[PDB]
Amino acid sequence: MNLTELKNTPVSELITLGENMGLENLARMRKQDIIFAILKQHAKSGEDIFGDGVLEILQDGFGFLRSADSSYLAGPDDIYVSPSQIRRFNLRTGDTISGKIRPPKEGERYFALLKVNEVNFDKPENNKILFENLTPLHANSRLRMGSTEDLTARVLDLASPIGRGQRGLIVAPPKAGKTMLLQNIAQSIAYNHPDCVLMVLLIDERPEEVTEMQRLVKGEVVASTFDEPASRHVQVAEMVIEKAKRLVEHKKDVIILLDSITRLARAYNTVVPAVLTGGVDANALHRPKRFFGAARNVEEGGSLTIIATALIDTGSKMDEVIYEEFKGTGNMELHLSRKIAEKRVFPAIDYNRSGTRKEELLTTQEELQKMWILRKIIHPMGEIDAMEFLINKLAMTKTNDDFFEMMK
Ligand SMILES: Nc1ncnc2c1ncn2[C@@H]1O[C@H](COP(=O)(O)OP(=O)(O)OP(O)(O)=S)[C@@H](O)[C@H]1O
Ligand SMILES: [Mg+2]
Repeated sequence: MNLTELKNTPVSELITLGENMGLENLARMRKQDIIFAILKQHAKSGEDIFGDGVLEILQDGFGFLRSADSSYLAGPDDIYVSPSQIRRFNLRTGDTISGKIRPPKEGERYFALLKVNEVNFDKPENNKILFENLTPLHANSRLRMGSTEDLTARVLDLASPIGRGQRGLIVAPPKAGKTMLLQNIAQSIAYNHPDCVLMVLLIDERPEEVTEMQRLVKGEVVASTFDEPASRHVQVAEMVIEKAKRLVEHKKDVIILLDSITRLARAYNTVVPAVLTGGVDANALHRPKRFFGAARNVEEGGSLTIIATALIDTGSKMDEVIYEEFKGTGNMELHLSRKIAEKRVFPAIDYNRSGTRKEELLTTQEELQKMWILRKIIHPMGEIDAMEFLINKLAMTKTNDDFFEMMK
């Protein structure tokens, strides 16, 4: 009846509730392999099979529909779309095509697309692409974040005020709390602004840390693992950013929580050839600069906001040079010191140097004069002790009267 079901359903409910259709031996069949053998048996005799996925136009002329569940990996369970179907409808990589599918004829090998119900959560009626929309400022609306899973969200709203559509960069050494900071920020998105679309992207990630991430975040989670080829990392990032573009064309506010822009740039460097000072090829950091460069604040309606992690102190010469490039391109900085976290103080934020560009119109009027002086009294603090001056007064009330009573 549906494809959105079979791809996500338990892996063993296919040999229990699908084998009873009369199949030979599903001993060593991959997840997507069996789903193909079930659809190519359910549809053969009078049915109404639905189908959905995200479009990826290849190079020749056609483009398949890929599963967001499989991190956009390609298998037998992909819906084929004819070049002629990319003609009548103005199709661009990143479109969510939902419609009635059909079994292969004789030699097609890929389930083809027939009827097209909704193109990007809407009937085929087309508008203004991202490359045409004006880009005035990151600051229009703000996304603000005495419990426990709010104490790190508290210093986030004080150090680096996030905006509804903003280029964000988190600079953190390994083991400072970055892979756990994203699952902290993502939590406070569906707990404050559930209207926003959420996509978490993890490039060159650890397998067991992917599962922890997807079973904790309220939204879409796509990732690549450190065993997958350099070309694979490119695809997932090329799929997420192109899809998020299609939604922003539809006035929708999208947020991307990218992890490892360095490991993403390290991927592009490996694929894009052709002049390499510091390990990285000079004419290669163009592609990852474009990814991060898309995060804007559309005037015509919409919001693209990427907050990516720029890894430092990896030891590798390459990862060091990648940050040197992005240093100031983003208009939001959130540092994590590997000395505050060293002494088991884990909200390890270098508050002193974590400001945002043009934060004057990102907040309420009566908020700046206190925020600056609140830092002017934290300027001569330091490292470990600095995160003890703004954690004790923070442990009391919410955010407002945090510095009201105690001001001797
Ligand atoms: N918000 C937080 N609250 C409490 N503890 C935290 C927080 N963030 C990080 N930590 C602690 O700091 C450690 C950091 O581990 P992770 O959550 O994996 O972060 P990480 O810096 O990305 O680690 P790596 O470099 O990927 S192995 C964990 O053992 C946590 O106990
Ligand atoms: Mg990690």
